[PDB]
Formats: sequence, structure tokens, C-alpha cells
Amino acid sequence: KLSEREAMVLKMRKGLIDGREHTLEEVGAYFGVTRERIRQIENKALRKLR
Amino acid sequence: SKLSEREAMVLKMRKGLIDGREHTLEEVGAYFGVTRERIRQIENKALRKLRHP
Amino acid sequence: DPILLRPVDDLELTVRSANCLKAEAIHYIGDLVQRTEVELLKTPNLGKKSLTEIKDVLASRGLSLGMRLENWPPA
Amino acid sequence: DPILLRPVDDLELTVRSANCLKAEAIHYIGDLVQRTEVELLKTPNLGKKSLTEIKDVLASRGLSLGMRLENWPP
DNA sequence: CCATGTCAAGTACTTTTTTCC
DNA sequence: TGGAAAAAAGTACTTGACATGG
Repeated sequence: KLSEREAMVLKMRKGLIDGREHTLEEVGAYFGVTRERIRQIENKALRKLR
Repeated sequence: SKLSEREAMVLKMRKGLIDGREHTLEEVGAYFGVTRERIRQIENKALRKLRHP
Repeated sequence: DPILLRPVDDLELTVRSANCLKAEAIHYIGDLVQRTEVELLKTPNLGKKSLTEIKDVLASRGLSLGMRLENWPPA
Repeated sequence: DPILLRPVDDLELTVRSANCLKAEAIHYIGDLVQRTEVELLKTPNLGKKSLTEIKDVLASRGLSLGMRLENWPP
């Protein structure tokens, strides 16, 4: 039940993309957003699953 | 995506991508009926699979 | 070629195949295409199937064995 | 000579080959080069490829089989 | 502690090779 | 020649020991 963007980010952060876990910094650069936003999204997606 | 059904599963398990909770090797193994060792071995393999696609 | 300089791992070969190659001072697909089909079958642990596989995957990307190259390598 | 006295392991042979040799009271390259190509093929588990390998790796270092040596061994 | 992760080998089954008739 | 059948390489999984940070 996660949006395209939400899922992406966790695969990013968790390395589920290229085996490498990515700092907020890098993922932010990818979607063109601030590290803050990423985290906020990550966490939101995490809450969505529990 | 070139990862087997199992391989993928495990990383979502381990990374919590299932229920927001990251699972110790113990639990996932218990789930697949295997030893923690095996799980790790599979994780790392699937990890290596994505560094070299 | 641009694909000639790439590492052999880009071939996603089987373990057997891979191991034989790393055991054979073969790192770059360029080093590889220069080796004749025969010169390979000599290499240990490399049999028909491995050989066969390799030909197929080189073919799947335009390449074949025993190719004659010049100006080799680039470092 | 200096490379004749070395252990056969310096040849970095395959396991198969290796095992055959240790199964054959062959420890030193000197012992080896004295064995005829034919005398080898008889040895169990040693076949074309194994034989072949060995010839090539002996050649890669100046050596061939069936060599007639003197003052051998100790 | 002490639970989880990591390492080094170790057993046991499948696939490929390689001998050899 | 070609094919059964030994031996080796590989692949799945276990085990017990260790470290280590949580």
C-alpha cells in the first residue's frame, strides 16, 4: 500500500537496489529533494507497514 | 530483480521491508525452516547480485 | 570497441567458467575473444558446456572467439 | 640443475594431476621429466587433458617428458 | 551477560567434467 | 565413436566457536 516513491526510497535506503545502503544525502539528490524530505518519507513508509 | 523468489523475500524480511521490522537471522531462518547461517549466506549472495548486475 | 574493454564479469557467466578464467589471467573481454575455441578447451575444468555457454553469451552480444585484434591493450 | 630439484607443487598443477602424482611416488620435477609420455597415460585417473596440461606447463618452463637424466636421485 | 552477527570448516547432494573402454 | 562411470567442482545447508557491541 506504499506509493511508487515511498517504496523506491526504502529500497534505496536499504540497499535493495544495488546492494548498497544509501545515506539520506544521496537518495535526496536522486529525487531532487532535501535529505529531510527523504527521512520524513522513509519514516512515513515505515509507519505504513506496522 | 534478477533475484530468486527466496533471495528477494529474505532481504525484505531482514531489511524490515515486510512489516517495518528488521528481522534477525534467527527469525527468518525459522520462517524458511533454515539456520541463521544459511540466511546470512543468502542475504550476502543476493547483495552481491545487485552490486554486479 | 567499448565493450571490449569491460571486465569479464559483465558476462554474468557461471561460477565454473568464471573461476577457470580468473585462473587464466583473463580479466577483460578483450583478452578473451582473442583466445581460440581450442586454446580454451585445454584450460582445466573447462569442458564442452562451459565452452558452449561462453560461445553463446559472446554471440548474444555480437562476439565470437579467436578474433584477431590490434593495438592491445590500453592499460 | 636448479629447477630439477624442486617439488612438483611448484608446477601449480590441477588437483587431479596433483593427486595422481602423489599416488605415484613422484615428489620432484626430476622424478617427473624422466617419465615417458606413455608411462604416464597408464597411471590411473590421468588422461589426455591431464597429460596435456602437464606437457604444456613443463614446456612453459623449458621442460619436456622422457628426458634422459644422470646422477639421479638423492 | 547474551543475543546476533560473522568466520572457518565441515557434511551431504547436483552438475560438469574427464577418464577409458 | 560414444557413453558409462570415476573424480572433481560447485551448491545448499549445518555446526560450533568467536567477537562484540548493544
